[PDB]
Formats: sequence, C-alpha cells, structure tokens
Amino acid sequence: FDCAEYRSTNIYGYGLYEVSMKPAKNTGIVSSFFTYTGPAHGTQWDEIDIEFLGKDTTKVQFNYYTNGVGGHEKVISLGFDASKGFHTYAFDWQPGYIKWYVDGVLKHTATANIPSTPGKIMMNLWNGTGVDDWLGSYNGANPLYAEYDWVKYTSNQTGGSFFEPFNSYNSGTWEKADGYSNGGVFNCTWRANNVNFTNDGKLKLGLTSSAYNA
Ligand SMILES: [Ca+2]
Repeated sequence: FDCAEYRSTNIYGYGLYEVSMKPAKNTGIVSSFFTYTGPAHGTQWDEIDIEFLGKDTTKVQFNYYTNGVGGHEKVISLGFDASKGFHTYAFDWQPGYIKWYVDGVLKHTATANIPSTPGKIMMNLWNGTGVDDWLGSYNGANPLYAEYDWVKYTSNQTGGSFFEPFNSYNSGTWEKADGYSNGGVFNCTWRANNVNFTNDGKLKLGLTSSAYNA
C-alpha cells in the first residue's frame, strides 16, 4: 500500500495550532495532525497529536510524547461523525500545558510533562499492522482519503505564525514525503503522488493499493 504525509520544512514551538479537516473512515487506519521532532533531527522525541482512528470516526484521540515518553492517550466522543464534514481541531501548547479544542470548545487539558522542543507540523494517513487492538485490523479497503482545508499557527514568543489554505503545493514551506516507509506499525510506503490538491482548495492525502496487494 502507498500512503501519504505532508510536512513543514521548518520547525515551530509554543503557540496555538488550528486545522480544519475531515479524516478517513475505515478500520485499520489513522488520519492525523501533529507536531513532531526527533533524533533524526538530533533531538529528544517530542510530539503532540490529534489522531482519528478510522475504525471509529465519532471519536478523537489526543496524546503527546516528551522525550520519547508517551502514554497520555485520551479518547473523546465528538458527538458527531468527523468523517462527514469539516470541523476545526486545535491544541494550544504552552510551556505548562496543552489544551485541545473541537470547534472552539475545550475538550481536554494536560499538564504533566509537557514537551518543549519545536517540531515540524505533519499530516498523514496510513494503515497499520501489528496493532489490531488499537486500530482494528486493516482490510485493504482503498482508495481512502483524508482532507484538510487549512492549517493556522499563532506563535507565542516565537517568530512567525502563518496561515496555509492549501490552494496549491507551496514547496517553499512544505514537503511531500516520498519513497520510504516509517516501518514498525506503518504498513505502507509514503508517496508524493498520493499528496494532491483539490480544485476547491483542500489538501487531499490518499491511501492506495500497490501491485503486490492485488
Ligand atoms: Ca482551503
């Protein structure tokens, strides 16, 4: 299977992160929005997530890692099927807390071990393996798509905030991952061809089958 990941070329720190998106629905996959940095960037592993388990798009899972330590999962019931339309998700990441919101309403707050290292803004869609209890077993359904209408970041004591509407590939600010696979539980290869932009200005990530899957 071929999957998709769009990520920022620069790094960002404390500030408010907002994304308007519509994840994909299907057992075995994840659609997400998150910050990430790690060792392959000579840092501790720090990440804040917003993930939709395709197995149940009426819920959202929040998590974060500080120095490679995770285990802060929090699943919340949205009260709607995220896969049916665009909603705004966000997290405000400050030195002493992380607050997550859904359509402007505070849904969860974390204060233990909040991360500090700026990371890149990443969005991806993939099928997993080896973690059937968490994601459900992937049944090869394809093609599947996750859509993003816009990303906005408001820096604290940082430099530049930005607004990205996804009208087209802005390669000066983002990159499409290509030709490698994260390995581990990610059971697909990232492909730049699977990162596309629709006509009405949405980022569209696709999950498709490869020759050996048919
Ligand atoms: Ca847009």
